[PDB]
Amino acid sequence: MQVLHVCSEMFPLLKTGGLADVIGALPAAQIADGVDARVLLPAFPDIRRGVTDAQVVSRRDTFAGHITLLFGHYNGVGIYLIDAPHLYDRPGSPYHDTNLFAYTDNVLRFALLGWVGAEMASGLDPFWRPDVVHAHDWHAGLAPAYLAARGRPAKSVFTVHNLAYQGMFYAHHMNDIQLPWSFFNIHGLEFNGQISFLKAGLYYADHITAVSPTYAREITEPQFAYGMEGLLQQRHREGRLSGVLNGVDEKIWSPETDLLLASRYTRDTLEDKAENKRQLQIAMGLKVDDKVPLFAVVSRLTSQKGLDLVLEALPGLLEQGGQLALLGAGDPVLQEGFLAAAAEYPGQVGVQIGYHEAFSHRIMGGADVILVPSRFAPCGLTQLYGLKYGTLPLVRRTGGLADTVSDCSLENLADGVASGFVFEDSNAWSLLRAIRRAFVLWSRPSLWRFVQRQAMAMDFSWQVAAKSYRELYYRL
Ligand SMILES: Nc1ncnc2c1ncn2[C@@H]1O[C@H](COP(=O)(O)OP(=O)(O)O)[C@@H](O)[C@H]1O
Ligand SMILES: O=S(=O)(O)C[C@H](O)CN1CCN(CCO)CC1
Ligand SMILES: OC[C@H]1O[C@H](O)[C@H](O)[C@@H](O)[C@@H]1O
Repeated sequence: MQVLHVCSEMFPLLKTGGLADVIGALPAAQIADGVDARVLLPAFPDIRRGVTDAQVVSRRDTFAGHITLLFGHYNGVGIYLIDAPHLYDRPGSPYHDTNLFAYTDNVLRFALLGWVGAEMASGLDPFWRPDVVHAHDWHAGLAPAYLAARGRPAKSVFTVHNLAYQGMFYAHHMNDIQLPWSFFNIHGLEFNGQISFLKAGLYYADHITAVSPTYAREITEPQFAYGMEGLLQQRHREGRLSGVLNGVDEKIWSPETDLLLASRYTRDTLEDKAENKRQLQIAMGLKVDDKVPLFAVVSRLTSQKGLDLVLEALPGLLEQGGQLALLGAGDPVLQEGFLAAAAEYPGQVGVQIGYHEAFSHRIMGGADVILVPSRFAPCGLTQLYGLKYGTLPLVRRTGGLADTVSDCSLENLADGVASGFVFEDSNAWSLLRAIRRAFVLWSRPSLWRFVQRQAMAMDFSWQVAAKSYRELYYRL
């Protein structure tokens, strides 16, 4: 079984969010579980520079101009790169320019991604051809469309990491992407009178997965599907929709071995976490106090993630004696809002606007609670990281958050399954109740410790995930 992942990011080479973490860890897990998995990425600068053994496989002309297909390895996994400098040789985000504007040629940049994914199924690489093309999110959404147009020389799965990103392009671009014009149909990649790459992936794939069992349910609903629910309901009925929960990469996210930490620690030596908290408080200008709960945010600052709710609840949190350590970027209103709170409440509110990989680890290893009040959450990796680091996740019950966190209810505590705090509704009052629950648990140190150790006992294994994907690939 040979599988090609088609995607736009991969940790540690290029990352804007959780998708990169997944691509950086799944393929190796699949190889251990007996599937020959390879990865296809655009040759973005940071990616090309990481793959130092990359060699030329072939050269082609395409509707978007020439590509050189390269192939190398990273961390033992086979990596293909689409070198097409006129499309991909630009710094920063795969998706937008430095002024945050989508590239005007995005339609070509990502259509080509899909095209090369499909072409691989027809011998683009004379030495290796995938049995399954595994496309991720809209970026790779055309892979299954090109495959369908070519008579399906390989089977395909399309994995939804997030349905809110639809890859919408004007219909006239049908002229530019070398697909049958008959594909521009509601039974095809048309969506509200435009081309949707997401629609294309959902429609043409042999099978669709989502990154958690609950999200796979949710996206058959209008409030999570944003118009796509009819296709997904039909695919569910056809048995062509399923959920497979993400793992966590233990090479990167383990307090036991995390080299980015002032102090490493384990489920049975949580006293060794204290130094991380102390240094986190110092680094952020917080009062150095071990009697007070430190709440953490590592997140995009947006409504999708519920960070407006955090801002609204902040006074309530401060009033009860908690601290906040926040790292993130997003809505300028929220950025400014949080900077204002840090200025207004120095010593209890520490804020850092921007993206900092290493600092996220120091927050994860030092905070007591991580706030993940997502409005929707296909998976929510930061919360799985919280569990592993014994920093209790405080989450809204939606998507993967609902699959993985157990509220500190009486029965969960009694059954020894409690592992964090869960609230229900997307408002500050609802959030504030969970926050109060955390203060109540904090006032009982031995119960807190009990819950920390259960949080750290939870396991999210990529090789277990690989086994589900394998079963799926063989059913296709
Ligand atoms: N400002 C930031 N600094 C460092 N890492 C961040 C920042 N914002 C998000 N991340 C990281 O991005 C990933 C987000 O994954 P996840 O929580 O599943 O959300 P999503 O898939 O929507 O990006 C996590 O690794 C998280 O730690
Ligand atoms: O907004 S864009 O469509 O231009 C950019 C992408 O959709 C960015 N992503 C990456 C993957 N995501 C979810 C999986 O981590 C968030 C959307
Ligand atoms: O965060 C970026 C945005 O992405 C999507 O468009 C969501 O619909 C929105 O809620 C979110 O804030």
